[PDB]
Amino acid sequence: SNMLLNYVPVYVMLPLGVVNVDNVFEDPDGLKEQLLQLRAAGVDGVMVDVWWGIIELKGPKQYDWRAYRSLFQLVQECGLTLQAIMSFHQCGGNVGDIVNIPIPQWVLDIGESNHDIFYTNRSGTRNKEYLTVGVDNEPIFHGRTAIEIYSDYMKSFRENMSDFLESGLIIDIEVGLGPAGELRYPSYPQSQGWEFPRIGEFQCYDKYLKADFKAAVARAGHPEWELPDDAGKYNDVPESTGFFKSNGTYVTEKGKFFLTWYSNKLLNHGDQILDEANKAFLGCKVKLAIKVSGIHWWYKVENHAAELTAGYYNLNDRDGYRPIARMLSRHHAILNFTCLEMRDSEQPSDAKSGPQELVQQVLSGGWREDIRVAGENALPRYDATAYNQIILNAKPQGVNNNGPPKLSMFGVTYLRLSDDLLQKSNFNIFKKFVLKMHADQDYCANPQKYNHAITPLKPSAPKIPIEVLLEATKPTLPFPWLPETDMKVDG
Ligand SMILES: OC[C@H]1O[C@@H]2O[C@H]3[C@H](O)[C@@H](O)[C@@H](O[C@H]4[C@H](O)[C@@H](O)[C@@H](O[C@H]5[C@H](O)[C@@H](O)[C@@H](O[C@H]6[C@H](O)[C@@H](O)[C@@H](O[C@H]7[C@H](O)[C@@H](O)[C@@H](O[C@H]1[C@H](O)[C@H]2O)O[C@@H]7CO)O[C@@H]6CO)O[C@@H]5CO)O[C@@H]4CO)O[C@@H]3CO
Repeated sequence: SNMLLNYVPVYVMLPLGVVNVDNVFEDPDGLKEQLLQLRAAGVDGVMVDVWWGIIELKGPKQYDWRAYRSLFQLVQECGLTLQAIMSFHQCGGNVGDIVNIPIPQWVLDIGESNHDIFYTNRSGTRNKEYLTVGVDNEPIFHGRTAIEIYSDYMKSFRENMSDFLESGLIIDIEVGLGPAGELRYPSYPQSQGWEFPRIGEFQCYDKYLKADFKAAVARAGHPEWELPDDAGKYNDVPESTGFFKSNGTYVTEKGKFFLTWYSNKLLNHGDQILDEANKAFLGCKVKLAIKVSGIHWWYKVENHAAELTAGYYNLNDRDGYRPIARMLSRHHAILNFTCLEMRDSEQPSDAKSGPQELVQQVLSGGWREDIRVAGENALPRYDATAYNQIILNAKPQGVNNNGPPKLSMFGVTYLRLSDDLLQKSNFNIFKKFVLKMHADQDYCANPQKYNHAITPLKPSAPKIPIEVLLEATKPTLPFPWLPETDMKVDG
């Protein structure tokens, strides 16, 4: 017993591009001042993208870890821990983007002659942010499969960073699984014109995923079934489409077959690469983590359109998040849910948005499957009402004065370190959010004091067959949330 058993750690994402496209850590001195500000405020650690496109730029297995070694060196000197993201995706690239980091140019050159390695919508547009799950086991990248590329990157990371791993700097390894490092399809690409609150588009039209679907429907006894031709366009509203309207194609046997195939592609993608990540970090004192997106728009209508096009097959009578938490339990991994601050009342009504009940459904699913749940805010916020919503989600039933809370999140990573955060009046409110996350205790350098000790990563438990995974689609009632935190930052 102790209020310290109530402590939930706070981490801060580092600036995008802190080491740049040229693999140079540009300004150790500037980062250093900022990192020391963060250490004085009581922040437990930081999070950084380890961009595949910077490190394996020159060619297959041509890795240069030097600028990231210097960055981890400086973080360790500032007394902070680190969450490392194995970022196999593109950063930025659209209008007025601050940073643009693509994937390896050598992979991009293969895609010049085989455009089907990228995610593709019905119109034939290639999204180059991430390699389609269709080429995961295709040996077409100079003799390697895309999962062997990801596996090798993680093994080289473990060998060349083993002194930071052995010294306990790195708290967890987040492994990037899609666009923006999240396990999902690129269904809402800003770059292709999408604008909130639109339903997005299915991204299964590359030749590998289409050839896969057609063989599957032929085996289910319906060889004549096709991919959606009536789901509309990025910016539609669902009732405007044949697929998502009342009694439309999604409710059909053909539509339910497609939606089960499409969302299952992500579960097996997630499970095979995390199989690799557990081999690469076996024995290290690190926890594995993945990022799931919070797609709250259209959550309040029956068709949950934006979630379905993203690959999350979540309906009111079908839980599409607790199969992901179940799959994560054999790898002993954490579910990092990337949206934690929004309130429904902040949403335009015509978006039919349910941020607060999407969170209660995803975190209750994880704690029910007995995994650890972490999260991030989705958009930069500096105000107390955002911060008080993060703290309510961090500990849904308040502080337990008498022991550990029944329910608590494993960590929260705040989106971005910026000069704005550090502005004097903003930083004084961030300091109080850190205090309340810590349940009013000072920062605690030793995690074991607050029951966060990290053990050497055990080997993955056995494969869970997809029929036992999909049993977790049975809808359950969420655990109860307090209406408001008992540890307010105070407006
Ligand atoms: O590069 C863009 C953006 O990318 C990443 O954000 C994700 C986000 O994490 C996802 O959840 C999703 O976001 C949805 C929201 O969930 C949804 O509510 C809606 O958001 C509206 C906001 O609610 C509304 O306030 C307003 O947003 C403002 C915003 O408050 C401003 O701060 C400013 O936003 C910029 C950010 O400040 C900047 O960091 C960057 O954001 C990244 C983000 O860091 C990253 O996590 O760019 C944005 C855009 O300029 O301006 C906006 C208004 O322009 O309006 C939005 C709707 O326009 O919609 C978003 C998606 O639009 O998806 C994003 C994108 O992948």
